[PDB]
Amino acid sequence: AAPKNRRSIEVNRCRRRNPQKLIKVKNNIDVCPECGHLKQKHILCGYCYEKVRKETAEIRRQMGKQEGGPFRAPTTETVVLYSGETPSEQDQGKRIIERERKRPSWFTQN
Amino acid sequence: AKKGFRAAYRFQKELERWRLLRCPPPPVRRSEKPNWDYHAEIQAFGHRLQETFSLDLLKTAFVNSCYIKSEEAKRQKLGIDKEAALLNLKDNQELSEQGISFSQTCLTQFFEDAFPDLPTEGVTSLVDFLTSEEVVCHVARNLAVEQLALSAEFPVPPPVLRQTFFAVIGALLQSSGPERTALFIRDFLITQMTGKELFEMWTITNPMGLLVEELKKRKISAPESRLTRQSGSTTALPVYFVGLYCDRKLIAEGPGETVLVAEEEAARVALRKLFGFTENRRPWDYSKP
Amino acid sequence: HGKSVTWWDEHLSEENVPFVKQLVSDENKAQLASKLCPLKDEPWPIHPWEPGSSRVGLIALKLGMMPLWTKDGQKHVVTLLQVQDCHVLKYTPKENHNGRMAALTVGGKTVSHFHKSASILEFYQELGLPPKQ
Amino acid sequence: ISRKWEKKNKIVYPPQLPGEPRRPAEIYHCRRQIKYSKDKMWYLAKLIRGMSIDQALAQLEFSDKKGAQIIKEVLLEAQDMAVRDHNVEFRSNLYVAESTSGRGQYLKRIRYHGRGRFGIMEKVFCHYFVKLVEGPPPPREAPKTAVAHAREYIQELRNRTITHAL
Amino acid sequence: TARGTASRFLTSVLHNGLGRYVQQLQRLSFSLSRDAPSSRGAREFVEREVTDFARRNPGVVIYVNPRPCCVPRVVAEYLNGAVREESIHCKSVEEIAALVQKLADQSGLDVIRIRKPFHTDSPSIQGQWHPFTNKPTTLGGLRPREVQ
Amino acid sequence: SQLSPTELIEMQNDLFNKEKNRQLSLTPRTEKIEVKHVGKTDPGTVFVMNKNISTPYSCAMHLSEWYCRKSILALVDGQPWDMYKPLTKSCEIKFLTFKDDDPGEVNKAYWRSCAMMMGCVIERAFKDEYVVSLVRAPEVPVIAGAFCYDVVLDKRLDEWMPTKENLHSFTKDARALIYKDLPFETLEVEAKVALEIFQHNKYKLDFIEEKASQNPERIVKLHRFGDFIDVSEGPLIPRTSICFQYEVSAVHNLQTQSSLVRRFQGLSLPVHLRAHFTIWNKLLERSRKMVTEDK
Amino acid sequence: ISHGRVFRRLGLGPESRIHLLQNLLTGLVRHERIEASWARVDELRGYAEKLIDYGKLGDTNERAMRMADFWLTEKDLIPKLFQVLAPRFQGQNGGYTRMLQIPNRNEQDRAKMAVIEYKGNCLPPLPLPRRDSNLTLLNQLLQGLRQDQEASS
Amino acid sequence: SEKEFVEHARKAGLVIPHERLERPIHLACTAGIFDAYVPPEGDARISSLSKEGLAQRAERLKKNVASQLSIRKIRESDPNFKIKDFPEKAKDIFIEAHLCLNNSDHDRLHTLVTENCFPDMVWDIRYKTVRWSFVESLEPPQVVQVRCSSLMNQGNIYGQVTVRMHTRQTLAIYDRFGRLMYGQEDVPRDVLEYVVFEKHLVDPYGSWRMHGKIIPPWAPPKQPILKTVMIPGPQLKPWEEFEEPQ
Ligand SMILES: [Mg+2]
Ligand SMILES: [Mg+2]
Ligand SMILES: [Mg+2]
Ligand SMILES: [Mg+2]
Ligand SMILES: [Zn+2]
Repeated sequence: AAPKNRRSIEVNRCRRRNPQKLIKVKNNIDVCPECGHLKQKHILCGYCYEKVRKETAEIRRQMGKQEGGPFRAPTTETVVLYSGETPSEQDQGKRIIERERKRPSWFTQN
Repeated sequence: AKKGFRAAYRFQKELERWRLLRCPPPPVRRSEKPNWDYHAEIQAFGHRLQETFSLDLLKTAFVNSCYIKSEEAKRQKLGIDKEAALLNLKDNQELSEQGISFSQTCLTQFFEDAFPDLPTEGVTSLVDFLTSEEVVCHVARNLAVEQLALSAEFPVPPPVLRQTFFAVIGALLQSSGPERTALFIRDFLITQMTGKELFEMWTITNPMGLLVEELKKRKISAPESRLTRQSGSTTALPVYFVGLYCDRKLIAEGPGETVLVAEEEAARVALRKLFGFTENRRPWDYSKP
Repeated sequence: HGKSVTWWDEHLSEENVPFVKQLVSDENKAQLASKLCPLKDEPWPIHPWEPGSSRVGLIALKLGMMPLWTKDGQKHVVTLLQVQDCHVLKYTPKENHNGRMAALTVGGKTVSHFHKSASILEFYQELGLPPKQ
Repeated sequence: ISRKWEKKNKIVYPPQLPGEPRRPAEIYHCRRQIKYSKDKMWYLAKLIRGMSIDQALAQLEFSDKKGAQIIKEVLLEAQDMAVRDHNVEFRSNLYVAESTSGRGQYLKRIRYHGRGRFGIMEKVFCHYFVKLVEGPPPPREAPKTAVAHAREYIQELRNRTITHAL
Repeated sequence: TARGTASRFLTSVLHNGLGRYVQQLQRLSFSLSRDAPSSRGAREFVEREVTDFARRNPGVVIYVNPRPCCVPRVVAEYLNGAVREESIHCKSVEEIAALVQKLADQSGLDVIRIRKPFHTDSPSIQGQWHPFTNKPTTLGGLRPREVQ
Repeated sequence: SQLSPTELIEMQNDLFNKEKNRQLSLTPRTEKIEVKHVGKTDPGTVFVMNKNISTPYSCAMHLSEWYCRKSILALVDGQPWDMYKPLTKSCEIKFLTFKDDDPGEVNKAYWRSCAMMMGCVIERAFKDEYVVSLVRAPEVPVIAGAFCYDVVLDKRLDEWMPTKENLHSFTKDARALIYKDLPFETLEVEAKVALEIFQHNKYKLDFIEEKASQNPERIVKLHRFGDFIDVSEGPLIPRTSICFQYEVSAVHNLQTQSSLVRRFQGLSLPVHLRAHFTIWNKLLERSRKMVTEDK
Repeated sequence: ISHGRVFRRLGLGPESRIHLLQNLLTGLVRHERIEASWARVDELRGYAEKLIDYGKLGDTNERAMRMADFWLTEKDLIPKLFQVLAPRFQGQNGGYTRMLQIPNRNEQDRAKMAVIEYKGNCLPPLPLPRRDSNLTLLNQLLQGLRQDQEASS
Repeated sequence: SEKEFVEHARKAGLVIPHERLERPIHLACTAGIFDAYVPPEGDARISSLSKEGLAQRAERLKKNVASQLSIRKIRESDPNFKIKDFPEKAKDIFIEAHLCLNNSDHDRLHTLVTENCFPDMVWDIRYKTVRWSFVESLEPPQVVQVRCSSLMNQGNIYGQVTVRMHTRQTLAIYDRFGRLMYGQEDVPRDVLEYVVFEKHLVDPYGSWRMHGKIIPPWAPPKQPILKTVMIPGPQLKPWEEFEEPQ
């Protein structure tokens, strides 16, 4: 089926400037109390989650150096440490990852 | 390319038109434009109004304070010697004062004679109106007074123009008798009163009170507001006709949206009958006694 | 002013959420058991039965279905309708509604306060019931 | 091509006589020949009209359109231009005066069909214009109250004249 | 066309002809070429007629400029502020004379559709019809079903 | 002294304007103070500001509208500052929010502001014939279910306590006050020219006398919005618009030997924290009970 | 008509769906935190919760072993399930998993993204949403009500 | 169906065509100022004393070897040259150049000032309005020193004359929207500037020009700006933690 006549510009403006085709304004945006960037309220902060992601990657790299190959994964729990730290009695008997950076402010000792 | 001058030139005209449409040029004196002879202009003014002026007196009448002070700015900034010939200019102050005084007197007499029942406050209001900034500027600018006037700031702010108009009146009062000038005033001022109301120019805010006072003066007692005609009271657009009665005779009547508005109207109407400012009233006399 | 969206929970601490829940549920129990005694409060005058009369109805909750048998041997299937919390809410007189019969507005089962609207919550507030679905 | 919008920032005004109201700043800025479509761009550019600049940045930040990030970059550029080059305190004090999409110059390509027919295809480009003005955002107009409509209607009935009447 | 263009009511400038009549045309400016043939009529007009015209109308100032132009124009200018341009290019003496007369007798108001042929302030002497003007009044002024 | 209600307003405002223009004249120039930002968020940020002109609100505006809307109070060094109070010397600034971890400072401020609003609403809600003396705004903790204002009324008015109609009128007027958005303005004054503002209210003059007594330099802290002026302890919130839900809850007559004093209790919440209809009703029920802490 | 259908359709068919969840699970048990399509992560979460309850059943249970055999793909992980994960969940019945929405993917397909995690793992903690503190104005107004529910009892 | 865009503009510095220049770049001026006179630290308190300042200035001028060596090179290369006339001409050059900045006339400004100065005084100010007036000269212009640069390549000599001058000036800079930016038009503010002049000698057309403007290390802080200004802290990527110096 082929259009019988050209649609006029008035008609077409009516179709595409219609309220329903307009981008709708998001009212759930707020500021992250931590870094002061923007985030939606139901979603993690992009920025902070990036810090966490980088650190996670580094930890995983260095716990890839402790595993000589693909299929060796520890049969014990592991704990991650930073400059100027020592394994507690509760935390000994576990795989130890030693990282160079000082322990990050958001990351607690646990 | 197309070979010819013609279309190119003709288009240069369009270019200029658009240029003038998007940026309008600030208004320029008729004197600073290409065809001007000040003298011939002045003579033509006089002839076209069917009046006879002393050219000295008129040329004087179109001179203003501001033009002289600006001329002294140009005199003092270039180091020129003007003072004798420039301060010989004899401004229009005097002429304008005689003009306004005489015009107010004249007008006042005209009205006082035509409307015997107009209170003094009223006739004052009227003369005030026909001598107003608005009216006089309108008439002056339509007689090419703004054209001839010598002033700084070309749009020639309204006080300067009132000054200049009545300057011309005074110049006429010297040039010819009070009779001639009375005719000129009744022709170019009183005619602005055509079509106008009373309370259009009077502006009084409490018609009822004024009516009661005027009826005390006439020895009639108590106008009683009595509702005459009405349509819809419950509507968003009611109409009331309130009559005003004095000893059960009906003196005057008026329409309105609200009974209050209408009562006030009946007051204005009554007033207008008493004062003889009316629609049916004899139109003004323009004649040669 | 760009005023942001908000829900009931948003600003409460982990401490105050159980508290608010307790608050609401407890006042629901109170309110429901208070109107539990209709006849001793201020009952509207009871009238005898006229021939062309019609009763109020109910708002029930479809449970499931069940078989049931009759003494003649036949099998039937039946629908269980449980009445949960059912109250008459307002009364519109005969001349204000159909000009023929009066109207009683009946509520269904109880729902949460937080997800209704200011208007409706006001309507129940002045009543003293919890909101009906 | 025509580049005008740029030159709008090179205009110099005459100094302000004291006692006159202070003139609000205006910053024109644009990005030419974006690989977005003109229309898809229009929706975005429309969205942020009349918003305070921070509000617009927040809105764009979370949109998924490819154009969202372009526009956002242009807005940051314009903001920094406004504080650096023109003289504006309070970089938060701008609102979006004008936002719009013009069309760019299109490339032309073949689109193959079947039975050896072809369509002719256009790689699309577009322009994004913005104009920022210094101040709070002008108030959004409330719809007419019943009172307003009633006044207008009444005024209309009162403008009536006896027609062809004299 | 009438929906196409602007319009105005019938008026006079400054209530002309009420108190006294004032010829509204103020000045008249001719531009012509001594040499060019296009201006031929306009030259003859300046020779014979202009002079007499100037006596017949004392109130209008007439500026004649010989200059090197190809298209002789006459610029009428009015008390109204209104400026009306015309081309006397390639016309007789007779034609120009008639034209200058039209210019002399015009008001200077804009020439457009005039909505109606008459203009009256206070058309209404002795009343203006309203729905009640012809209706009889009743006793007590009661409405149709009103009881007292 | 024979004076109308509007004349008092006029005198007080003109005195306030005189004083403010005196403080303005005290600073000869445009002096540049360097503010630093100690906030958790955008560290190392430095604002270069006009001394006794620039305010911590005008400071936020260099950051983003986000601070502007979210920031109620401004901690300068260790002290709370009102958002529109002009910075004096060079210093360090941190911004304070309702949803912040130790909001207590802000909370106090908020309470105070609301109290003051009510005060205004009360003073102008009574007939000219009577005499309304505002006393003070007793500082309650916020765990106490409301905020309150002390007011003494004309002796012939001593018998009546208000009806839900009247209370709802107070509330309507407070909301009328919120609708039009008035900044809270602050000024530091010497007691000498402070007492001349208040005059006719005795209790006010006493309060000013004590308040100035505990401070070596005889400094009194003034706040004003619109045409209303009052003395108060500590800073206030920046705008009137900050309040969303507002109520004048109930009044309670409490009497000394030497006076009969009515205590007006009300309850409110800011747009940021606004509470659901049900929650609000419960808080409103608790706000009806008499709240006593004067010490 | 979709009424009461608990499982969403993914992949090339029902089987492909199972193998998708297989890889996701294996990834989760190895790295203990992963991020994927919000829908797929949601789908997975069930299986990731039940696997721990098969781990609790012990090494010796045969069913649990061929279950962990099928689901955990790299066989090396099967011990870690039994000898690390399953032990560190003992007290808690169901609390094993945390699932949060991450911002939409930065790639042009702009997907809806989730992070999923086993609780008590050794990693930098996710920036979880915190509830408001108790010192906050509204909560302080509620504490009043509470202390008067104590005083009146 | 195949057409592409053109015009991606680029600036490539490349030394090879820069060397192959057949007419090597001709300079009217040299960018630097050879020897910068460093003035007395109490020069504010000796200015209110007439015959202290005049004495020490004229003294330091006559006493210096380098000074009169260069003055000899200029006198010998350029006859009818006088040091006692020159601060007059220099003070005139000043007044005309800045009154050129008012009017924004660049042509005359290229006769007066040097190639090193012009970028500086014109650049920033071109979209703004300047109103600058000369009211008083408190202490008559003093000639501090003279220097010459001998280029063995060109045999070209550039006479450089440092005139210290104390002045009364009114400066107002308006923003491109016409709203005031820098300073009042009513304040006759007092300035102290050390103004270097330059002239090419071997050049037959021999213009005396304004080369540079030297500011002393102790110079009074310039009057404050009108608007408030913000200086941002270091922009941080996500994983980079902030570090605060004391
Ligand atoms: Mg083929
Ligand atoms: Mg086609
Ligand atoms: Mg196509
Ligand atoms: Mg699929
Ligand atoms: Zn964050």
